[PDB]
Amino acid sequence: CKPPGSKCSPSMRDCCTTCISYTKRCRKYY
Repeated sequence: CKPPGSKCSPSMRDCCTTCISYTKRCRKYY
């Protein structure tokens, strides 16, 4: 998974947390 702050794909949610569909970045922890 992609670490927080990474760039991601919105419908893949391939981040370790969540993928911000607006910013295309990986969500914070909380």
